[PDB]
Amino acid sequence: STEYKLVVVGADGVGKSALTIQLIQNHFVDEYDPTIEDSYRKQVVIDGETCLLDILDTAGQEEYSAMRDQYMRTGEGFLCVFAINNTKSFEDIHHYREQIKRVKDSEDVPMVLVGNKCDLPSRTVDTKQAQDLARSYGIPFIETSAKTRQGVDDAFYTLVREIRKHKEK
Amino acid sequence: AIGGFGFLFLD
Ligand SMILES: Nc1nc2c(ncn2[C@@H]2O[C@H](COP(=O)(O)OP(=O)(O)O)[C@@H](O)[C@H]2O)c(=O)[nH]1
Ligand SMILES: [Mg+2]
Repeated sequence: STEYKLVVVGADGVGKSALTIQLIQNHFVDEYDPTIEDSYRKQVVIDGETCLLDILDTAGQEEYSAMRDQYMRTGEGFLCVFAINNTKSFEDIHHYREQIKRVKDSEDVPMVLVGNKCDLPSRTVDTKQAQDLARSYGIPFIETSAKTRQGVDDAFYTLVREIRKHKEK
Repeated sequence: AIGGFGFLFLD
């Protein structure tokens, strides 16, 4: 096996917890405490390699957290998640990205832009607007639904692929 | 205190 430290960031309510639980336990949760931040370990084979993905599902935290601090030091890749029916969560994306660059002290940090809740019909964030933003950053964009599981494995697999390519350079 | 927010209180 090979270890990858991933972090899932994005506005409250975008579906970070639902995406992680769907990946880990293969189930969709309608409700998961928005204040809980925790780490998960997904065991899956990617491109032949057995990978152990330690994933930090983030939540708002004021007081110091040793687990959050460990991911601030060792986190290799980030899923920046917004919800396609929430323009405000899309507006936050550039701030999450700029902050990540400062955390890693690097202009090149493995990252994937995720547009979640793609099962919903009342779309307010255009796919073109998200694809343009992802193109401007030089990163992949993946539309997901934690509800149907659409794109969930792609989002995490692609991030692992990005970390592998960054490590090659 | 690393901004922008982004993640709140990231120091
Ligand atoms: N329809 C739909 N609802 C979702 C999806 N992902 C999450 N949700 C819902 O969005 C709300 C917030 O999800 P949650 O995972 O708690 O978000 P977090 O605050 O980013 O961890 C909950 O009511 C979830 O059931 C999805 O892909 N589709
Ligand atoms: Mg959550």
